[PDB]
Amino acid sequence: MTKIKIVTDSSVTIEPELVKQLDITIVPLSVMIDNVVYSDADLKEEGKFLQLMQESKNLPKTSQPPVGVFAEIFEDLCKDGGQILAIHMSHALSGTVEAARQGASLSTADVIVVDSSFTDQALKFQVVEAAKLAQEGKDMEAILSHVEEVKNHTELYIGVSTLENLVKGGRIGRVTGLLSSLLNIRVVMQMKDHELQPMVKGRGTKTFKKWLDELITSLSERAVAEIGISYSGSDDWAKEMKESLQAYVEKPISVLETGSIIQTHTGENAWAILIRYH
Ligand SMILES: CCCCCCCC/C=C\CCCCCCCC(=O)O
Ligand code: NA
Repeated sequence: MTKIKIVTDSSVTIEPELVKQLDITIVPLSVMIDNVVYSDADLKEEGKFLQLMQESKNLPKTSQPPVGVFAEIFEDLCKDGGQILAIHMSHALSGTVEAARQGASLSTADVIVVDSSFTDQALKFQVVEAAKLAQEGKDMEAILSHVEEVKNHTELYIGVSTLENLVKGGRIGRVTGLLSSLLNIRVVMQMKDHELQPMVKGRGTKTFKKWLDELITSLSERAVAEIGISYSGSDDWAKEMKESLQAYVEKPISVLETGSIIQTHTGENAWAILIRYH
């Protein structure tokens, strides 16, 4: 057969050892910082991108991987005679997945391309479950079906402390019915069917804590398989959320600094709660 090979993009937020252990291939996005282009692959060191974005003259600008890079990576991976499954961030956030579709079509490899409908650790849940099944030698049908199951049992919540990065990066366009006369405000959103749906907005310092208490109430009678927490800036608030959420899931919670691609659009002092239910 040769086992199926899993591909994703560098919007995935994941422990780096897990990438190697499950033979996942990560296609890097890039980001321009004061007119200098960096590969996302060189911005994974804790706090490194944060510090560049804090000091850069210009707001950074993110870029999807080229069609051609996807085609070239798919060609090298299929030399073993295997199929490829590429799982990518939402088409609503990035052209990445369309680039993978074009790349697949240009390559001679047998390549299936799936839109995760998410990013960050929610994309991680799909990718990791795909790679686990791949390495057990499951076929493409079985992998796709289980990955869909993971997706359909996943929720993504995000909190931002400013809207300026979302406005300047354009992804404010995917936020449905948010009215704010202020950019410097705290907002919690749910990413649902490729839209960012606002759940609450507030200037005050308890906006996130109050929202969290409502989340925890709702988790009373859910069976939770995994919780991941991601953050930009310092991890203080993320660690506090972990303390209250860990009681609700057996598996230890991964608390991870999000990547440069997401930090560019969220700004500092953002966070995410990624939940996969049984
Ligand atoms: C703080 C961690 C947040 C994790 C959840 C992110 C949810 C989606 C919201 C904002 C990020 C948007 C990222 C857009 C990247 C585009 C890349 C490109 O094609 O240039
Ligand atoms: Na092909």
